Amino acid sequence: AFDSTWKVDRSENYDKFMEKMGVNIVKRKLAAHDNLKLTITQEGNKFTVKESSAFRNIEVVFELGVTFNYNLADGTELRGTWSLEGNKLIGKFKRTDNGNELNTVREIIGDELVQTYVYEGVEAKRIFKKD
Ligand SMILES: CN(C)c1cccc2c(S(=O)(=O)NCCCCCCCCCCC(=O)O)cccc12
Ligand SMILES: [Mg+2]
Repeated sequence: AFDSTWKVDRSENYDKFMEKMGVNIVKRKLAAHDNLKLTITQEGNKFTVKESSAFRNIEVVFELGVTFNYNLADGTELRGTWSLEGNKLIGKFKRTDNGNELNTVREIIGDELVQTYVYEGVEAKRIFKKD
């Protein structure tokens, strides 16, 4: 369902989201153009996600509901879990620097992967299409 290669198509309020997350105006400008590709593979509860962008090419492996660490592109550490809630992946992370929650949701709406992000009151969306 999520299992596919997804290339970002458009985003909503992502600049304010990034600015709230502490991203400087130079990397925000770049990020508007990051060309984020997610390649998601699922086996039962074990997921592999290859994130490719104009910043980096990494692979993140996680299990549903097993807390893991993930470094953002500026080296900010997140600690948290992904879960399945009905049809959605639910991400509950905290930054380990200030403990503030970064909550996120992946859902398929039609043929788009829609990822919502919420951080300190600011909500953004990134929408992906199949490659
Ligand atoms: C290169 N630099 C400096 C950056 C560019 C653009 C955005 C950046 C964000 S951000 O917070 O605004 N956007 C990224 C948020 C990702 C949060 C998702 C957490 C879920 C972990 C994903 C693991 C997986 O793929 O399953 C944070 C830190 C650095 C950023
Ligand atoms: Mg992401």
